[PDB]
Amino acid sequence: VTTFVALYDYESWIETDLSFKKGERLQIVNNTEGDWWLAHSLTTGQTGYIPSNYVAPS
Repeated sequence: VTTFVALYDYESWIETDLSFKKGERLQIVNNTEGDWWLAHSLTTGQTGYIPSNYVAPS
């Protein structure tokens, strides 16, 4: 539906976060409410929380 792209690298020490590379495609699992979103990587297949301000619709 709506695909998002990472705007910056994100590496987290919280293992339930999704870490990702600038340019990687991600998707939202729930909705766009909140500053932290449950997300899924379209490249690694992993699911985890991400900061909303690190991604944009592509």
